[PDB]
Amino acid sequence: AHAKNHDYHILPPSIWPFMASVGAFVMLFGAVLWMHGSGPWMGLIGLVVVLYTMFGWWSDVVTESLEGDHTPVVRLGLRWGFILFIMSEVMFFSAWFWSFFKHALYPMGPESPIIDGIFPPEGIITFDPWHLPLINTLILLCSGCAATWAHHALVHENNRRDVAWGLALAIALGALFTVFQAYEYSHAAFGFAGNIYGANFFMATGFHGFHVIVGTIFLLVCLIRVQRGHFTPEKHVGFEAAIWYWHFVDVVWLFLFASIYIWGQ
Amino acid sequence: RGFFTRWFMSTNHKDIGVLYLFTGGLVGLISVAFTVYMRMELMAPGVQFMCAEHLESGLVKGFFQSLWPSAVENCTPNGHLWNVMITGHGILMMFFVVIPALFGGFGNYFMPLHIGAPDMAFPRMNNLSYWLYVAGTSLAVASLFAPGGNGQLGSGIGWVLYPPLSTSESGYSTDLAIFAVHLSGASSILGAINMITTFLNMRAPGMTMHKVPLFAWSIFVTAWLILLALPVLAGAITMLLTDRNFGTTFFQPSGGGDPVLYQHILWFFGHPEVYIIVLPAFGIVSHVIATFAKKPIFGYLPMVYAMVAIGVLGFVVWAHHMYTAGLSLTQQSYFMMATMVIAVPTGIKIFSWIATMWGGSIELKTPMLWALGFLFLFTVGGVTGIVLSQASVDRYYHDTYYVVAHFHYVMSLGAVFGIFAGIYFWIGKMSGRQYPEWAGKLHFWMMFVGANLTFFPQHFLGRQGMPRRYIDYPEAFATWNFVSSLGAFLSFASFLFFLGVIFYTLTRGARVTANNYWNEHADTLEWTLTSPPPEHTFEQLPKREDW
Amino acid sequence: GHVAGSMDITQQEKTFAGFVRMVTWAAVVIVAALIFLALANA
Amino acid sequence: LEIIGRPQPGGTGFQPSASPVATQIHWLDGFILVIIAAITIFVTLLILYAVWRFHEKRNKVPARFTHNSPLEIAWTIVPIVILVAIGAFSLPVLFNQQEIPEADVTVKVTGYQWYWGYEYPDEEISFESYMIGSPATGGDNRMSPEVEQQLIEAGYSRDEFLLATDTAMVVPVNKTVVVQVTGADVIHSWTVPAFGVKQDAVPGRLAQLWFRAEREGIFFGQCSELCGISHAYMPITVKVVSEEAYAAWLEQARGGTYEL
Ligand code: HEA
Ligand code: HEA
Ligand SMILES: CCCCCCCCCCCCCCCCCC(=O)OC[C@H](COP(=O)(O)OCCN)OC(=O)CCCCCCCCCCCCCCCCC
Ligand SMILES: CCCCCCCCCCCCCCCCCC(=O)OC[C@H](COP(=O)(O)OCCN)OC(=O)CCCCCCCCCCCCCCCCC
Ligand SMILES: CCCCCCCCCCCCCCCCCC(=O)OC[C@H](COP(=O)(O)OCCN)OC(=O)CCCCCCCCCCCCCCCCC
Ligand SMILES: CCCCCCCCCCCCCCCCCC(=O)OC[C@H](COP(=O)(O)OCCN)OC(=O)CCCCCCCCCCCCCCCCC
Ligand SMILES: CCCCCCCCCCCCCCCCCC(=O)OC[C@H](COP(=O)(O)OCCN)OC(=O)CCCCCCCCCCCCCCCCC
Ligand SMILES: CCCCCCCCCCCCCCCCCC(=O)OC[C@H](COP(=O)(O)OCCN)OC(=O)CCCCCCCCCCCCCCCCC
Ligand SMILES: [Ca+2]
Ligand SMILES: [Cu+2]
Ligand SMILES: [Cu+2]
Ligand SMILES: [Cu+2]
Ligand SMILES: [Mg+2]
Repeated sequence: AHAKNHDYHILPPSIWPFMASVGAFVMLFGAVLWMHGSGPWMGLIGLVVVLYTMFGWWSDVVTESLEGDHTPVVRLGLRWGFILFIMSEVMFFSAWFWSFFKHALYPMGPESPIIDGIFPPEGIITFDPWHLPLINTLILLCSGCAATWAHHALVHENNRRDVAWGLALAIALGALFTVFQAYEYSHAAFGFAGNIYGANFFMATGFHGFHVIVGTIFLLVCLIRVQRGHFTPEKHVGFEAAIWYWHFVDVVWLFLFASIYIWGQ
Repeated sequence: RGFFTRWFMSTNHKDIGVLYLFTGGLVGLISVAFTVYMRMELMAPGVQFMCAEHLESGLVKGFFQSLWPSAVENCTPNGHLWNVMITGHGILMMFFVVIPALFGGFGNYFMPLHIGAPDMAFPRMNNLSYWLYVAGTSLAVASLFAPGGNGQLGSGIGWVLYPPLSTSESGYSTDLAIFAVHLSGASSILGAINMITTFLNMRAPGMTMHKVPLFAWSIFVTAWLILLALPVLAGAITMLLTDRNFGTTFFQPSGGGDPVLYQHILWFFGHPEVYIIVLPAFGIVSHVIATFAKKPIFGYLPMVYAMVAIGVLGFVVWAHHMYTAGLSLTQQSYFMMATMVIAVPTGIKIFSWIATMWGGSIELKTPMLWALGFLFLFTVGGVTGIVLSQASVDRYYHDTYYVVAHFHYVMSLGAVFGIFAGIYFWIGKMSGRQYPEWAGKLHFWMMFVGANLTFFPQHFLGRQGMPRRYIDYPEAFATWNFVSSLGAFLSFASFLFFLGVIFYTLTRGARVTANNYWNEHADTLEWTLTSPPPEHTFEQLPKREDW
Repeated sequence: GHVAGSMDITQQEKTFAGFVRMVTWAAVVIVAALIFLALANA
Repeated sequence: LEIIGRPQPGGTGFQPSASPVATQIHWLDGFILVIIAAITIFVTLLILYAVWRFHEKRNKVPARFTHNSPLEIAWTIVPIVILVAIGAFSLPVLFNQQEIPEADVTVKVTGYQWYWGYEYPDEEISFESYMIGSPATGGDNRMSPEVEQQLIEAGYSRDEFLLATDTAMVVPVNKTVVVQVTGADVIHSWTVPAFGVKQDAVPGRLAQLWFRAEREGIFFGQCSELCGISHAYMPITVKVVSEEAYAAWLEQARGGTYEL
């Protein structure tokens, strides 16, 4: 801006947003198609386009930060936005937990609601909380510590080998969660269709497994940035959001773990 | 400024707001015309228009015949056409007409100006909100033309999509409608986050949160409620989607599901939605009342805190839309009692408005007529709600037309009044061309008259037992349906006037050259700029005394 | 007239500080309410 | 035939009071209506008054006040005491209608797409009720010579088309009937204006309602919850008769004939 007195970030035009909205129209219309006997090709196109848009858009986000556009308030604007994003995330889960706690409390049975049935559902076999469950909660707690440790080092010691070390370690353990989580599905004692327990069980940990993967990918991109030297102790916003996010993922799992595996057995 | 560059890759919050206005305007007419359809068909008993025999004809063929009466004898009652109409209205209106104009048009464009901010915190992401609003619309409309219930097209379910009718309805119509609401909820959450970082981070020096315009405060509270409510609706509608395409059983009794739990998680967002619509309307009213009564808005803090009072109560009263679905008496009292409390907050607002007017000299320009209409009709609408808040009286009133009149008074004679109040009030500022004081007055009078005829009769019908979502009705309900129907054609006429008034204006409208074309009492930062505003408003930040 | 970074951000930092406190206040007030309800009526 | 509880051309009021809950609903609304007739009027009168008393040619110069503590207080307590008042007279009516008595009769209502299912568990009686124009009776849900005639033979008239059913639920005056409503497929809702009672029929749930008729006659209700295409076409008909005929009804209904 020719003669400005302010640090906020004003931006050149940008096509990205339109593109990703067509992608998503096509994605979801094709996704409807594919759930109704027709072919996948239209849905994967959508996602291919959306993913293209997402990578540009975020590439340019760093780009712009390297152009020094990320002034003191600009970096605070970003941090705040992102924090509303995790508050939105938290409310999304509130819907998933709300179902699990209601059916777990007032289970449907023939005189419902005068009289409630039984939970867990007749003939459902809940998993053992201390054999695999605890394994995956120790795997996340662990990674959490490992990822925070890369955060601290960078900001507090400015140590950059350490920083990438904690990242790698955290990244690989986030993928392990997924592998172990997949194992659980393999060995499930109930089904997904036909029974509340399966719907709630699976959609609930199902949405949490989504996020882990988004988590683990996010950190991967920090490792990459960190390898090309993209972070300083004063400027390090992707880093702050990843660590905050990772931690949300873990806080959601922990409550799942105590809600669904520990309390509801 | 290639035309493609400007509107298709927008980064400026004042062009993105213009986009949401026309866009919302568009879909409002489309939606609006489906209402004429219904009113033609409800004008008179028996089914004359929505006949089953028109299905044989291609769509291009049967369509045109449907705008012309058939004899009862040769008319074959196709209830599904009705059910699809009633739900295109509902879904278009509550997701694609009013929140987009009032929140993303007049809020995106102006909230920023009012705080003395360059632009919006996240420009790219805002443009992305605009375009995902299109996707949803598109998907929702596409839905009318795709395979749907009973071998016809279109999902005739309810704008709230309750199962197990929503799950069992055949086709994929209701899948497109399900994902339309998803995109519209992303739309709203992206917009919501943007307006929340911007207002608390991008205010001008010395502008404390108690020194911010009320219009901006209303977009602030609105934006909070969206953030906390749409994600809960992404979940209840993801449970419809799974139960239809992955044979889950959330609201399917054969697998231990509960249709009622759907109603709780939908209304926990279905209540916050109605305050999300009228919040912005309360903010534009302030402005218009301060401005045209030539006097400071009375009780500014209590107006700001009333706002936050409503939105917070708005998340704890949602089973009032379920009094007859099967709830405990305890549940019925908690929710009746709790809903009653929002009356304090709103009244304070209503009195302060009458008070501002009190003691000042009033200029009955077009923009003030709407504000005064709204003062009256929103109260009419409001009262009703208290009657409906009473669990006991709701038995009879539930699912009858006495609710339909509620919601249209405080929606069609309420927040819609705020959509036009803001239109007339800020058309020059955003266009460089003012409108005709005479045509504006005519419009106002037309639609107040029409729209009172449209829904006042329905209070009767509701007391006389007419059920909701019928395509036909008894002989005893003809009288008042005629009246209503007459009323809606009178109101549809008006909306046509208004689009010509607007068209004219942006064509041959008075060139505006002043920076404030109203009066000295219009004291917010938008009136300190040209007339049509610079493309980069506030490179130089608003000096503290400037306003 | 470039001077990236030299703007005054005192007001925003104090604002964020309140924001972070107010949200925590909220969150925990709901949870203990949710809990209350649970105990009284569940 | 005494057709009481039914719509009345050009009617703006309620349906006749055939029971104690309806009596009270009518009284609860009345009272509530005046208190908000008062407020509505009252709110217009200031708007009007102020618009004219303070129009710019009547008072050229504006005032600058923005707060009047006393007044604010008044306007926030007044409505809060108004609301308590309504509470006093409203919770009580709620409790009477949702606190269910000892039955003297018991029916079970089950909404099925495009008809109702009635059962009297104590007397071993089960039948169904369909509108007279249902495709279940020859028509397409619209008036036709056949339709007209079929209703005349029922005991109804051309104008009660969409409300009369082929099978009526019979009932004894002065007796408490508890209706347990459940839905069989999608949701439905079973009411009777004249009784002041109404309740949704939801798949997987047993909801109860009670009612007592002080007088005899034909009372009509109508599906109340978007259930499909023939949402408009699933009337409800209730017949309240004396107790001596009710018993007779029991016996006559055991041979498979389900009409009175
Ligand atoms: C806020 C949105 C909204 C609006 C504006 C309207 C406007 C109108 N609606 Fe309604 N309507 C609903 C939301 C709305 N409606 C909903 C949610 C339902 C229930 C759905 C369901 O049952 O599932 C419903 C139901 C409904 C019904 C009965 C349904 C039934 O049988 O169950 C009827 C009955 O005739 C009706 C009539 C009308 C009429 C005549 C108008 C108007 O045409 C009359 C006056 C208003 C205008 C004349 C024009 C207003 C135009 C705008 C405000 C445009 C905004 C854009 C710009 C300014 C650029 N509507
Ligand atoms: C802008 C939209 C809007 C707004 C603001 C409101 C506001 C209110 N609504 Fe609602 N409502 C709808 C839109 C809205 N509503 C819609 C669309 C539906 C139907 C949904 C569907 O089922 O499809 C609905 C449905 C609905 C129902 C359920 C209907 C049913 O049973 O099917 C109820 C019942 O509790 C209710 C209550 C209220 C109340 C108490 C208010 C209050 O907010 C009003 C408060 C205002 C006042 C109280 C007047 C101002 C106060 C004073 C002037 C003080 C003086 C007066 C007194 C103290 C009494 N509304
Ligand atoms: C199976 C194998 C298939 C593999 C295909 C993989 C395709 C690749 C897709 C991966 C996406 C890459 C993500 C990168 C985003 C991070 C951008 C970033 O860090 O820059 C943003 C800015 C950083 O600035 P700063 O850190 O201060 O720079 C310091 C330099 N001095 O910090 C910011 O501005 C903060 C911005 C935060 C980013 C938002 C993230 C939240 C999104 C979560 C939504 C989930 C969507 C997932 C997709 C599902 C499909 C719908
Ligand atoms: C019951 C609640 C449970 C809900 C789950 C939410 C869990 C939150 C996730 C935790 C992640 C925090 C990770 C901290 C490690 C490294 C990052 C960090 O320490 O940032 C500290 C930051 C201080 O920020 P500051 O120093 O002010 O920066 C510029 C100041 N001018 O302080 C911050 O701003 C940290 C921001 C991250 C917040 C994530 C999202 C918050 C969502 C609201 C959660 C509220 C939880 C309620 C807490 C109750 C406490 C008893
Ligand atoms: C992110 C990591 C951590 C995890 C994040 C998510 C935490 C969420 C934990 C709680 C979320 C909501 C859980 C609510 C449980 C309610 C259980 C329930 O359904 O109660 C029953 C009642 C319906 O029962 P009914 O069938 O009508 O009665 C039959 C009885 N014979 O149902 C009702 O009447 C409704 C009951 C109350 C409604 C509460 C809904 C509020 C949801 C928002 C919660 C916000 C959590 C705040 C997060 C703080 C983080 C900073
Ligand atoms: C009802 C609930 C439904 C849930 C859906 C809600 C949203 C889903 C959409 C996915 C993408 C949203 C991620 C939001 C990130 C928010 C964090 C934040 O504050 O990011 C700030 C950054 C600002 O971007 P910018 O305007 O370019 O600022 C430049 C400053 N350097 O912002 C960014 O980094 C922008 C990156 C966006 C990438 C484009 C992707 C579009 C995809 C839309 C599909 C949505 C479908 C969601 C379905 C939910 C599934 C259950
Ligand atoms: C019991 C059930 C309840 C139901 C749920 C409740 C939902 C509520 C949604 C309503 C949102 C509106 C909140 C408005 C807050 C207004 C407070 C305010 O502005 O106080 C002024 C204070 C003073 O700052 P001052 O310096 O004087 O002025 C600015 C000069 N810079 O300013 C400050 O210190 C700045 C504070 C910023 C405002 C904070 C906004 C966050 C509040 C939202 C809570 C979110 C709850 C999250 C729960 C889900 C968590 C997962
Ligand atoms: C890593 C280590 C982690 C370990 C974690 C350990 C801690 C575990 C945390 C557990 C928290 C779970 C809370 C679950 C809540 C259960 C309460 C509940 O469901 O009660 C419902 C209540 C009674 O339901 P009802 O059907 O009457 O049952 C009666 C049977 N005689 O329903 C009623 O009485 C009806 C009254 C309804 C009143 C609604 C009140 C509103 C509720 C809160 C507001 C929600 C709004 C949120 C806003 C957020 C936005 C800011
Ligand atoms: Ca007709
Ligand atoms: Cu509500
Ligand atoms: Cu039905
Ligand atoms: Cu129905
Ligand atoms: Mg209903």
